Formats: sequence, C-alpha cells, structure tokens
Amino acid sequence: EYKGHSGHPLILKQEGEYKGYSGEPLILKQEGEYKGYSGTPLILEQKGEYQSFSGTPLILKQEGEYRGFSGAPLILKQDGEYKSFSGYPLLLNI
Amino acid sequence: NKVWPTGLTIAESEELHKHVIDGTRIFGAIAIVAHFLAYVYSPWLH
Amino acid sequence: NKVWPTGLTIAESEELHKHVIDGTRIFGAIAIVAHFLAYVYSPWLH
Amino acid sequence: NKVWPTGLTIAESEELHKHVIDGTRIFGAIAIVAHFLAYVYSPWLH
Amino acid sequence: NKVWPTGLTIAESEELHKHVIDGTRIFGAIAIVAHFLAYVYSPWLH
Amino acid sequence: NKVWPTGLTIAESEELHKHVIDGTRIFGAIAIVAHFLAYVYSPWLH
Amino acid sequence: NKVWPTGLTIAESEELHKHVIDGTRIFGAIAIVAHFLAYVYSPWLH
Amino acid sequence: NKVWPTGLTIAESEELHKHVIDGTRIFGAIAIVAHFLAYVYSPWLH
Amino acid sequence: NKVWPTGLTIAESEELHKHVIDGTRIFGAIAIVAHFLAYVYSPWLH
Amino acid sequence: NKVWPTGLTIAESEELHKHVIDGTRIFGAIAIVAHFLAYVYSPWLH
Amino acid sequence: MNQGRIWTVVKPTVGLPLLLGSVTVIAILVHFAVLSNTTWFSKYWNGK
Amino acid sequence: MNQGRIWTVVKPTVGLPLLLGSVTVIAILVHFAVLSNTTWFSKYWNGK
Amino acid sequence: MNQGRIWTVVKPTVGLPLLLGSVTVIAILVHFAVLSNTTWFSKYWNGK
Amino acid sequence: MNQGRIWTVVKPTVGLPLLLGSVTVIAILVHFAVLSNTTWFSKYWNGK
Amino acid sequence: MNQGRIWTVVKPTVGLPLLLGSVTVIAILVHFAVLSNTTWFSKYWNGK
Amino acid sequence: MNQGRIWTVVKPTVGLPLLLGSVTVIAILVHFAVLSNTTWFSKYWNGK
Amino acid sequence: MNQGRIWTVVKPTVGLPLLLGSVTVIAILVHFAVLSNTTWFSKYWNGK
Amino acid sequence: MNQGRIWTVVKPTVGLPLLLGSVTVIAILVHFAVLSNTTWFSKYWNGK
Amino acid sequence: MNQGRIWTVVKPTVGLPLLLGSVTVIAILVHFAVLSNTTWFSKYWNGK
Ligand code: BCL
Ligand code: BCL
Ligand code: BCL
Ligand code: BCL
Ligand code: BCL
Ligand code: BCL
Ligand SMILES: CC(C)=CCC/C(C)=C/C=C/C(C)=C/C=C/C(C)=C/C=C/C=C(C)/C=C/C=C(C)/C=C/C=C(\C)CCCC(C)(C)O
Ligand SMILES: CC(C)=CCC/C(C)=C/C=C/C(C)=C/C=C/C(C)=C/C=C/C=C(C)/C=C/C=C(C)/C=C/C=C(\C)CCCC(C)(C)O
Ligand SMILES: CC(C)=CCC/C(C)=C/C=C/C(C)=C/C=C/C(C)=C/C=C/C=C(C)/C=C/C=C(C)/C=C/C=C(\C)CCCC(C)(C)O
Ligand SMILES: CC(C)=CCC/C(C)=C/C=C/C(C)=C/C=C/C(C)=C/C=C/C=C(C)/C=C/C=C(C)/C=C/C=C(\C)CCCC(C)(C)O
Ligand SMILES: CC(C)=CCC/C(C)=C/C=C/C(C)=C/C=C/C(C)=C/C=C/C=C(C)/C=C/C=C(C)/C=C/C=C(\C)CCCC(C)(C)O
Repeated sequence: EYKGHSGHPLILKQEGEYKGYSGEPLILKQEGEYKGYSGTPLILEQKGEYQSFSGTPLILKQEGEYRGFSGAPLILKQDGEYKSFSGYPLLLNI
Repeated sequence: NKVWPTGLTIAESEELHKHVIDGTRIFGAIAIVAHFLAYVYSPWLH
Repeated sequence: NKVWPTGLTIAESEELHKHVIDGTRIFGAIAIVAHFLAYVYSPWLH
Repeated sequence: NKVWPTGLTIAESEELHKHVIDGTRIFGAIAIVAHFLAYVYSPWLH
Repeated sequence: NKVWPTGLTIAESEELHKHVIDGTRIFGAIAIVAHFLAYVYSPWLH
Repeated sequence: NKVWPTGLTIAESEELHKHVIDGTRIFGAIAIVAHFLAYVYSPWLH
Repeated sequence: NKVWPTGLTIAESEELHKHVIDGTRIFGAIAIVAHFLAYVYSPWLH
Repeated sequence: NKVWPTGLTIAESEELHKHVIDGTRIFGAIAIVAHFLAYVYSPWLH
Repeated sequence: NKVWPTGLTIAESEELHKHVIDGTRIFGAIAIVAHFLAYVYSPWLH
Repeated sequence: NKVWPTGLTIAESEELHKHVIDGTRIFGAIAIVAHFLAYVYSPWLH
Repeated sequence: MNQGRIWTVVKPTVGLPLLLGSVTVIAILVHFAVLSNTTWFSKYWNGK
Repeated sequence: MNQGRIWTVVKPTVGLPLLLGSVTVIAILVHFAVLSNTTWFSKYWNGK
Repeated sequence: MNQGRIWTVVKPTVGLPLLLGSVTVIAILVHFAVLSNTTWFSKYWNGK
Repeated sequence: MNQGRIWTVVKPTVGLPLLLGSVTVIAILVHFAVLSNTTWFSKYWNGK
Repeated sequence: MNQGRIWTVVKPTVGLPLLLGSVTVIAILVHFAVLSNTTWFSKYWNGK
Repeated sequence: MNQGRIWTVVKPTVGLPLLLGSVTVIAILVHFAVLSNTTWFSKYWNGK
Repeated sequence: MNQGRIWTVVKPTVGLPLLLGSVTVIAILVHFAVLSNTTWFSKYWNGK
Repeated sequence: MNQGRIWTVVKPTVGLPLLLGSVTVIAILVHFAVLSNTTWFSKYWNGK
Repeated sequence: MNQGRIWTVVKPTVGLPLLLGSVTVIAILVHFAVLSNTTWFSKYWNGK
C-alpha cells in the first residue's frame, strides 16, 4: 500500500454506485426510441434507392472502357520494356 | 441487416444520427438566441 | 461483384457517391444564393 | 447486453457519463464563482 | 496477373490512371479559360 | 475482478490514482510556496 | 530472386528506378527551358 | 512476479528508475554549477 | 548470419552503407565546388 | 541471455552504446576545435 | 436528415470527435476574428 | 458524376472527413482573406 | 444527461483526453485573449 | 501517360487524397501570393 | 478523489505522459505570459 | 543511375509520394523566395 | 523516488525519450527567453 | 566508415528518407539564412 | 558509459534517429540564435 506524504485520505471509494456531489439526477434514462427535444421528425427513412434532391440524373454509369471527356488516347501502352523518352542508358548495373 | 465496416448496422447508424441532428438543432436554437442578444447589445446591425 | 479493398462493391460505391454529388449540389445552391446576397449588399461588383 | 465496439456496455457507458456530467457541473459551479470574483475585482461590467 | 502490393492488378492500375489523366486534362481546360479571363480582366499582361 | 480494457483492475486503478493525487497535492503545496515568495518579492500585490 | 522487405525483387526495383530517373530527366529538361525563358525575360543576368 | 503491460517486472521497473533518479541528480549537480557561474559573471543578482 | 530486427544481415547492411558513404562523398565533392564558385563570384571571403 | 522488449540482448545493447559513446566523443572533439577557431577569429571572448 | 447511414462508413470514433471538435474550433476562430477586427468587442472586455 | 467508383479505392473513413473538412477549411480561409483585405467586411462587424 | 450512450461508440481512451485537454486549451486561449486585449489584466500582473 | 503502373506500387488510399489535396493547397497558396503582392486583386474585392 | 477508476478506461501509457507533459506546457505558457507582459520579471533577469 | 536497388529497402508507398511531394514543396519555396526578395516578380503580377 | 513503479504502466520506449527530449526543449526555451529579454546575454555574444 | 552495421538497428525505410530529407531541409534553411541576412544574394536575384 | 543497457528498453529505431536528429536541430537553433543576435556573424557572410 502507498503511504504518501500529503497526509490521508488519498482517495475516496464507493461501494455500490457513483454518488454525485452536484445533486441528483446525473443522467436521464432512455427506455426506447430516442425521445428528442427539438420536436419531430429527426430523420427521413430511406426505404429504397436514394430519393435525391437537386434533380436527376445524379450519377453517370460506366459500361465499359472509360470514355474520356478530354478525348483519346488516355494512356500509352507498354510492351516488353520501358520505352525511354530521354535516351539510353537509364540505369547502370553492377 | 449486416454490420458495415464501422460495426454498426443501418438501424444503429440511423438511431445515432437522431442524436447528431437533435444536437445540431439544439446548437442552432442557442446560437439564434445568442445572435439576438448580440444584436440588441452591440452596434452590429444597430 | 467482389468487395474491393475498401470493403465496398461497385454498386455500394455508386450509391455512396450519389450522396456526395447531391450534397455538392445543395452546397452549390446555397453558395450561389450567398453570392447573390453578397452582390446585392456589398460594393463587390459596384 | 453486448459489448459495443468500445468494449463498454450501455450501463458501463451510462455509469461513465455520470462522471463526465458531474465533472462538468463542478467545473460550471467554480466558473460561476470565478466570474463573480472577476466582476467584483475588475471593470468588466463595473 | 498477380495483385501487386497495393491490391490492384496492372490492368486495374491502368484503368485507374485513365481517370487521373482525364481529370488532369479537365483541370487544364478550366485553367486555360480562367487564365484567359484573368488576362482579359486584369493588368497582368495588359 | 476482471481486467478492464486498459489492462488494470479497479484496485490497480485506485492504487495508481493515489499516486496521481499525492503528486498533485505535493505539486500544489510547492506551487503555493512559490506564489508566496513571488508575493513577498514581486510587486504583484505589493 | 527473393522478395526484399519492401515486397519487390531487385529487377522490379531497377525497373522502378528507370521510371524515377526518366521522370527527373523530364523535369530537368523543362527546368532548363524555364530558366532560359527567365534569363531572356527577367533581369536575372540581363 | 508478473510482467506488467509494459513488459517489465516491478524489480526491473525499480532498477530502471534508479537510473532516472541518479541521472536527475547528475543533471541537478551540473545545473547548480551553471547557476553559480552565471551568478558570478552576470548581473543577475549582482 | 541472422536477420537483425531491420531485416538485414550484417553483410547486407555494410553493402548498403557503402552507398551512403559514397553518396555523402559525391554530395561533398559537389559542395566543395559550389563553395569555390561562391568564393570566386561573391564577396564572402573576397 | 534473453532478448529484451527492444529485441537486443544486454551484450548487443552495450556493444551498440560503445558507438554512441565514441560517436559523442568525436562530435565533442570536433566541437572543441570549432570553438577554438571561433575564439581566435571572432570577438566572442576577444 | 438523409445521411443517417454515414456512420455505417465513417467510424464514430473519428466522426464524432471531428464534428464536435471542428464546430468548436470554428467558434474559437469566429471569436478571434470579431475580437481582432472590432472596437466594441475589444472595449467590452476593457470595461467601464 | 462519373467518378463514383472512387470509393472502391479511397476508403470513405478518410475520404468523407477530408472532403467535408478541407471544404470547411477553404471556407474559413476565404472569409479570413476577404476580412483581412477589405474595408466593407471589417466595417460590417464594426457596425454603427 | 440525454447523451450518456456516446461512450458505447466514442472510445474513452480518446474522448476523455480530448474533452479534458480541449477544455483546458479553451481556457488558455480565453486567458491569452483577455490578456492581450485588456489594460487591467495586463496591469494586474504589473502591479503597483 | 507512361506511369499508369504507379498505382501498383503507390496505394490509391494515399495517392489520390494527396494528389487532390496538394493541388488544392497549391491553388490556395497561389491565390494568397497574388492577393498579397498585387493591388488590383485586393482592389477587385474592395470594389467601389 | 472519486475518479480513481479513470485508469480502467483511459490507458496510463497516454494519460500520464499527457498529464505530466501538459502541466509542464501550461507552466511554460504562464511564465512566457508574465515575462512578456511585465516589466519586473523582465527586469529581474536584466539585473543590476 | 547506381541506386536502382534503393526501392528494395525504401518502400515506394512512402518514397515516391515524398519524392514527388518534397520536390513540389521545394519549388513552391523557391517561388516564395524570389517573390519576396525581388521587385520585378512582384511588379510582373502588378502588371502595366 | 516513490514512483519507481511508474515504468510498469508508462512504457520506457515513450517515457525516456519524452523525458530526455522535453527537458532539452525546456533548456532551449529558457535560453531563448533569457536571450530575448536581456541586454547582457546578447552583448556576451556581440563581443568586444 | 565504421557505422556500416547501423542499418541492422536503424530501419532503412525511415533512416534513408530522414537522411536525404533532412539534408535537403538543412540546405533550404542555409539558403534562407544567407538570403535574409545578406545584401549581395538578395541583389543577385534583383538584377543589375 | 553506465547507461549502455538503455537500448534494452529504448529501441534504437527511434532512439538513434531522435538523437542524431535533435542534435542537428539543436545545432540549427544555436546557429540561428547567434546569427540573429550578433553583428559579426551577420557581417561574416556579407563579407567585402
Ligand atoms: C506539510 C505539507 C504537505 C502535507 C502534509 C500533511 C500532513 C503531515 C498531514 C496532512 C493531512 C491532510 N492532508 Mg496533506 N500535505 C500537503 C498537501 C495537501 C493538500 C494540498 C496542497 O492541496 C491537501 C488538500 C491536503 C490534504 C490533507 C487532508 C486530507 C488532511 C488534513 C486532515 C486534518 O487533520 O486536518 C486539519 C489540518 C491539519 C492538521 C494540517 C493541514 C495542512 C495543509 C493541508 C497543508 C497545505 C500546504 C501548505 C499551505 C504549504 C506547505 C508547503 C510545504 C511545507 C513545502 N494535503 C503537503 C504536501 N498533510 C493530515 C492527515 O492525514 O490527517 C488525518 C496529516 O497528518
Ligand atoms: C452548489 C454545489 C454543487 C451542486 C449541489 C447540489 C445540491 C446540494 C442539490 C443540487 C440539485 C440539483 N442540481 Mg446540482 N450542484 C452543482 C452544480 C449543478 C449545475 C451547474 C450548471 O453548476 C446544475 C445545472 C446542476 C443540476 C441540478 C439538478 C440535477 C438538481 C435539481 C435542481 C432543481 O430543480 O432542484 C430544486 C432546487 C433548486 C431550485 C435550487 C438548487 C440550487 C443548487 C443547490 C445549486 C445550483 C447551482 C447554483 C445556482 C450555481 C453555482 C453556485 C456557486 C457554486 C456558489 N447542479 C454544484 C457543483 N445540486 C438539487 C437536487 O438534487 O435536488 C433533488 C440539490 O438539492
Ligand atoms: C427549445 C425549442 C426546441 C424545439 C422544439 C420543438 C417543438 C416543441 C416542436 C418542434 C417541432 C419541429 N421542429 Mg424543433 N425545436 C428546436 C429546434 C429546431 C430547429 C432549429 C434549427 O433550431 C429546427 C429546424 C427544428 C425542426 C422542427 C420540425 C421538424 C418540426 C416542425 C416545426 C414547425 O414549424 O412546427 C410548428 C411550429 C412550432 C412548433 C413553433 C416552434 C418551431 C420552431 C422551428 C422552433 C424554433 C426555436 C428557436 C429558433 C429557438 C428558441 C430557443 C429558446 C431557448 C426558446 N427544431 C429547439 C431546440 N420543435 C414540432 C413538431 O414536432 O411538429 C410535428 C413541435 O411540436
Ligand atoms: C431548387 C434548387 C435545387 C435543384 C432542384 C432541381 C429541380 C427542381 C430539377 C433539377 C434538375 C436538374 N438538376 Mg438540380 N437543383 C439544384 C442544384 C443543381 C446544380 C448546382 C451546381 O447547383 C446542378 C448542376 C444540378 C443539376 C441538375 C440536372 C441533373 C437537372 C437538369 C438541369 C437543367 O438543365 O435544368 C434546366 C432547368 C429546369 C429543368 C428548371 C429549373 C430547375 C432547377 C432550378 C435547377 C436548374 C439548374 C441551376 C444550375 C440551379 C441553380 C439554383 C439556384 C442556386 C437557386 N442541380 C438545387 C439544389 N434540379 C431537373 C431534373 O432533374 O429534371 C428531371 C429539375 O427539374
Ligand atoms: C472541348 C475541350 C475538352 C477536350 C476535348 C477533345 C476533343 C473533342 C478531342 C480531343 C482530342 C485530344 N485531346 Mg482533349 N479536350 C480537352 C483537354 C485536353 C488537354 C488540356 C491540357 O486541356 C489536352 C493535352 C488534351 C489532349 C488531347 C489529345 C490526346 C487529343 C488530340 C489533340 C489534337 O491534336 O487534336 C487535333 C484535333 C482535332 C481532331 C479536332 C479539334 C480538337 C482540339 C485541337 C482540342 C484542343 C483542346 C485544347 C488543347 C485544350 C482546351 C482549351 C480550352 C477548352 C479553352 N485534351 C478538354 C477537356 N480533346 C482529339 C482527339 O481525340 O483526336 C484524335 C479530339 O477530337
Ligand atoms: C528533349 C530531348 C530529351 C532527350 C532525348 C535524347 C535523345 C534523342 C538521345 C538521348 C541520349 C542520351 N541522353 Mg537524353 N534527353 C533529354 C534529357 C536528358 C538529360 C537531362 C538532364 O535533361 C540527360 C543527362 C540525358 C542523358 C542522356 C545520355 C544518357 C545519352 C547521351 C550520352 C552521350 O553523350 O552520348 C554520346 C552523344 C550522342 C549520342 C549525341 C548527343 C546527345 C546529347 C548529349 C543529348 C543532350 C540532351 C539535352 C541536354 C536535353 C535538352 C533539354 C531541353 C530541350 C533544353 N538526357 C530530353 C528530355 N536523349 C542519346 C542516346 O540514347 O544515346 C544512346 C540520344 O541520342
Ligand atoms: C473566419 C471567419 C471570419 C468566419 C468563419 C465563417 C464560417 C466558415 C462559419 C462556419 C460555420 C459552420 C460550418 C457551422 C457548422 C455547425 C455545425 C455543423 C454544427 C453541428 C453541431 C453538432 C452537434 C451538437 C452534435 C452532437 C452530437 C451528439 C450529441 C452525438 C451523440 C451520439 C451518441 C449519444 C451515440 C449514440 C449511440 C447509440 C445510437 C448506440 O445509442
Ligand atoms: C485564399 C483565397 C484568397 C482564395 C481561395 C480560392 C479557392 C482555391 C477556392 C477553392 C474552392 C473549392 C476547391 C471548393 C470546393 C468545394 C467542394 C468540392 C465542395 C464539396 C462538398 C461536398 C459535400 C457537401 C459532401 C457531402 C457528402 C455526404 C453528405 C456524404 C454522405 C455519405 C453517406 C450518407 C454514406 C452512405 C453509405 C451507404 C451508401 C452504404 O448508404
Ligand atoms: C478565444 C475567445 C476570444 C473566445 C472563445 C470562446 C469560446 C469558444 C468558449 C467556449 C467554451 C466551451 C465550449 C466550454 C466548454 C466546457 C466544457 C464542455 C466543460 C467540460 C468539463 C468536463 C469535465 C470536467 C469532465 C470530467 C470527466 C471525468 C473526470 C471522467 C471520469 C471518468 C471515469 C472515472 C471513468 C469511469 C469508468 C467506469 C468505472 C464507469 O467504468
Ligand atoms: C528557398 C531557397 C532560397 C533556396 C532553396 C534551394 C534548394 C535547396 C533547391 C533544391 C532543389 C532540389 C534538391 C531539386 C531536386 C529535384 C529533383 C530531385 C527532382 C525529381 C523529380 C522526380 C520525379 C519527377 C519522379 C517521378 C517518378 C515517377 C513518375 C515514378 C513512377 C513510377 C511508376 C510508374 C511505378 C512503376 C512500377 C513498375 C516498376 C512495376 O513498373
Ligand atoms: C541556420 C544556419 C545559419 C546554419 C546551419 C549550419 C548547419 C547546422 C549545417 C549543418 C550541415 C550538415 C549537418 C550537413 C550534413 C550533410 C550530410 C551528412 C550529407 C549526407 C548525404 C548523404 C547522401 C547523399 C546519401 C545517399 C544515400 C543513398 C543514395 C543510398 C542508397 C541506398 C541504396 C541503393 C540501397 C542499397 C540496398 C542493397 C542493394 C545494398 O541491399
């Protein structure tokens, strides 16, 4: 057991439950659904697909290779080795 | 329904969001009162 | 389809992004009104 | 009941939140007195 | 082909980078217009 | 009793907190002396 | 050959560094031009 | 005795803290000399 | 020999450090020239 | 002897710290000469 | 009131601290802004 | 509006907080910018 | 007193340090604000 | 357009948020640069 | 004194370094505050 | 052109974002340096 | 000398670096404080 | 040339980025130092 | 030369980077201090 220098007690301890100093209650019970204070409703229940605001369409599907809006091509392919754009060699080796 | 990657179900998330909106409405209510006091007792619009 | 490394399928990802776009369109709508008010009541374009 | 993702039950969480509220009410009580002292010994409203 | 350490195959990486390049070219297009407007309506080169 | 999520029992937590309070009381006493010395030599209240 | 702690072979690392070096040579080439433009149009050495 | 969550026994912890105490004393001894030299050569109390 | 906690043998570590030595020597050899040019073309020692 | 929580033995730790000691001696030995040159060439004590 | 599923994909251990925190950081920044850029709020503390 | 696959590779736990955050940080910065560099916004708070 | 379930989803190992820490940081900031923007609190330390 | 393999070795969870983020930060900094170092941009906001 | 169960839910490996560290940081801040905003503490070092 | 094996021991998930990010940060700093320390770059934006 | 058991609940891998580090940070800050607020220390370097 | 074993106990995934990064950060700081505290380097950019 | 067991409880992967780094950060701060507070070092670079 710790003695301590600043006298005794060093702590308070309680048998069954926390007893507050700032009176009672310390908390409110909630038996069921959230009994909100700022009226109702508190949420809109989405049953199906997203019933968006701000009109429709809301996304554009992709059905294959990506159609770039800035034209084509979007990529340069690679085959067998890296084709340098600044001459050779690129690496030395041990 | 399934537990999503956060570990909540959809129903648990919707019950959680009831707190976030009720809290936000409480914060809005206090702030609107605070702005009314700040209007009456400052030159802001005055 | 498979779950990708984030744990979402493509269909779940698309249903998420619907919220991001609708959120941005609501943000954009409020911002346009805010700019109209800031035009009417400030020297910005006067 | 189940342990939620934090490892607390609802009862252990609510018993914990008693501490957070009691601490807040103690902090609020001291702050009300500290504002009264600052009102007496400063020109703030005076 | 194998999944590389990021969890994408090569073909999945190529399909991703097509988005990054297209997004960059859209950003470039908007920037050219924004600089042209700034050229017309500022003393920058003017 | 059970080990709680931190790896301490309730008894081990209370034994630890006796050190935290003893340290706080030692610090408070040492601080009170230094405020007295500051009051004696500085113009603070003087 | 063995995978090293980063998850790459030597040959995969060396192929990776071919990209890194080429990326610096492209950056270097653009920079030499941008300095020459600055020499022509700024007083830097002029 | 048991290894605690840090992986030290009480005896290993105490044998460690002897180094911290004796290290703090050597710091204190060296610092006191530096305050004395500073008092001799600076106008601090002088 | 064993892999040490970093995953390298002593021989692999010493082969790595040769790159760090020679990388430092290259950086030093460039820096001596950069200082010599600064001595010729600036009033530093001049 | 055992591997400690860092993964080193005591002997591996002490053979390491000989590098930290001798490294600090070399840093100190250079710093003395750097201070001597600063004393000779600057108004510091001079 | 549509986003109630967000906590299925944004973990409350980060979403709720960042929400409550940043709302407070905004309030701090607005107070510093009105304080630094007005006379009457600066005077209100100086009193009399 | 065609990028909605992005959440297959960017985790919403980082994506949405960084999105909602940095958009708010930009809004704060634009208010500070106009506040620091205009008379009319500063005067609007100063009132009278 | 209505929110006591929050610790089922916000981990105390972060939510309690951040609550106690930020409440302290707010107090530090209000002190530095009133110190920097008032005569009397500056004078109070300077004494006489 | 050569580097489409990069996401085999740079994880998009870090790659894309940094790419979108730092570009936005650079945009902010260039606005602050031109705002601080020009009369006309500041005068544009000040109006009149 | 009632709070001695806090270490059942806040890990000492973080709570103690943050408690000791932040107390030291608060001390440093109060010294820098009084040092910057008083003559006598500044003059106490300048000597004579 | 000797260091091609560095990515066997430095992980590209960190080393590439730091290489690209820091070179960008260095470039931003050199622009802010020349902007702050020259008349003409400040004048160039101010125009006329 | 009572706290010999602190390293049972604070890990030495953090506690010793934080101790040695922050002590050094405090020393730096105290030197900068005396340097910024005294003539004699500034003059001690300026020489003659 | 005696420390060749340091990478058995310092992990190259951090020690190589920290070495190369900080050596660059040092060079940035020395340039900003000589720039801010000399006429000739400030003038070198300004021309003439 | 008595502490050589510290690496049984502080991991070299953090202790050695923190040592070599902070020793350098200290050296930088000392140089900035002597630079900002002495004429002769400021003049040493200006040369002539
Ligand atoms: C000498 C200064 C020591 C100290 C030594 C002792 C001793 C010795 C005793 C206590 C005891 C007590 N201590 Mg202690 N204690 C100190 C700091 C504190 C502080 C604080 C600073 O906030 C508090 C709240 C307490 C709390 C308490 C009570 C629980 C209890 C008083 C019961 C009693 O009989 O009452 C009537 C009160 C008294 C007889 C004495 C009260 C002393 C007060 C609390 C000291 C305050 C500090 C003082 C202004 C500055 C001292 C500077 C130092 C000399 C450097 N200690 C410091 C570290 N404390 C007593 C106990 O356990 O009784 C059962 C006891 O025997
Ligand atoms: C004053 C010292 C303690 C305190 C001690 C008590 C005691 C003792 C009691 C309560 C009671 C109540 N307290 Mg408490 N309480 C404090 C702080 C607070 C604060 C706060 C923001 O500071 C709040 C909102 C509460 C909340 C409440 C309710 C849960 C409860 C019923 C009130 C009512 O309608 O009752 C009917 C009562 C009244 C109309 C008046 C009650 C006034 C209480 C005693 C003081 C309230 C704070 C005071 C106005 C401001 C601070 C004073 C300065 C510290 C000097 N406590 C502080 C920390 N509290 C009561 C209770 O549990 O009843 C069953 C009760 O008797
Ligand atoms: C302290 C008062 C409570 C409050 C108490 C109630 C009550 C009581 C009711 C609602 C109801 C409603 N509330 Mg509520 N509500 C508050 C805050 C809000 C805020 C907000 C941004 O602050 C919003 C958008 C809402 C939203 C709504 C709707 C979902 C619903 C219908 C409103 C209506 O026109 O009803 C018709 C008109 C009214 C009921 C009059 C008051 C409504 C307005 C919106 C409240 C404004 C409060 C004002 C800004 C702050 C005053 C604070 C002072 C401390 C008193 N609440 C605050 C926190 N709310 C109603 C409901 O459920 O209907 C089915 C209902 O009966
Ligand atoms: C009430 C304000 C709502 C809104 C409510 C609606 C409604 C209602 C409709 C759409 C429809 C559309 N919306 Mg919407 N929408 C808003 C904000 C946006 C924004 C944006 C950046 O702010 C965009 C890009 C879109 C996108 C679109 C398209 C997918 C679609 C056809 C547009 C068109 O050419 O309409 C041409 C014009 C019309 C059809 C009539 C006017 C409809 C409203 C006003 C939207 C016009 C677009 C314009 C940019 C909005 C500015 C609003 C002001 C800020 C107040 N919405 C806000 C949040 N939207 C339409 C749809 O889906 O049809 C099947 C539709 O009827
Ligand atoms: C409408 C503006 C669209 C756009 C729509 C198109 C269309 C439509 C086409 C391309 C095609 C091409 N685009 Mg694109 N593209 C844009 C932005 C870009 C940018 C950029 C930095 O902004 C780049 C580098 C590219 C790159 C390219 C090439 C890969 C390709 C062949 C160009 C050529 O010589 O065509 C030679 C010319 C033609 C066939 C017809 C005219 C097309 C002109 C030359 C497009 C010029 C765009 C200009 C560089 C950037 C935008 C200016 C602003 C809108 C003000 N796009 C934006 C987002 N792009 C073309 C293609 O696939 O060719 C096989 C094509 O037809
Ligand atoms: C816009 C031009 C391209 C470019 C296109 C080419 C081409 C085309 C070739 C090389 C080849 C070479 N390139 Mg390259 N290269 C560029 C950028 C660089 C840079 C750099 C820092 O910018 C460097 C160091 C290199 C390095 C090299 C060498 C490995 C090699 C010539 C060795 C030699 O002397 O052979 C002996 C000499 C020769 C064969 C002929 C002269 C080659 C000269 C020296 C290349 C000079 C490039 C010049 C500095 C770039 C100007 C950039 C701006 C447009 C101003 N390249 C840029 C991005 N490179 C060569 C090769 O692959 O050889 C097998 C080759 O033919
Ligand atoms: C700089 C200048 C000059 C100017 C700056 C101008 C400027 C930009 C201003 C911007 C302002 C903005 C943007 C303001 C935004 C304000 C907002 C968004 C407020 C939100 C408040 C939210 C609250 C109060 C949340 C409470 C949550 C709560 C209580 C949650 C409780 C959860 C529980 C109990 C768990 C339940 C678990 C189980 C279900 C299992 O039971
Ligand atoms: C400095 C100066 C002078 C000037 C600076 C100038 C300058 C640079 C300005 C720059 C400005 C910029 C760039 C502005 C950009 C603005 C943007 C992009 C706004 C975006 C808003 C996004 C929103 C609102 C998103 C809401 C998401 C939402 C609601 C998501 C909900 C998700 C859910 C519910 C999960 C569902 C899960 C399941 C599917 C399973 O159900
Ligand atoms: C800058 C300018 C000019 C202006 C700025 C203006 C401005 C914005 C001001 C803003 C001010 C604000 C917002 C103030 C907010 C103050 C608040 C919210 C105070 C809260 C205090 C909370 C406390 C004290 C909590 C103690 C918790 C405790 C002790 C918890 C103990 C837990 C235990 C024991 C575990 C049990 C485990 C088990 C055994 C059950 O299992
Ligand atoms: C402030 C003042 C006054 C003064 C300060 C002065 C000062 C200090 C200045 C310092 C300046 C310095 C130091 C400048 C240094 C510049 C450097 C070094 C630039 C480097 C650029 C590198 C690039 C562009 C790399 C691209 C890599 C790339 C794209 C890599 C792609 C990889 C892929 C596709 C994966 C392949 C996967 C598989 C192998 C399977 O195929
Ligand atoms: C503020 C004022 C006024 C003044 C401030 C004054 C002040 C304080 C100045 C201080 C200056 C200092 C301290 C400067 C220090 C500079 C130093 C130390 C430079 C070091 C450079 C090191 C380099 C370049 C390393 C390259 C490594 C490399 C390339 C490594 C390659 C590795 C590979 C390939 C892996 C192999 C794996 C395998 C296959 C073997 O398994």
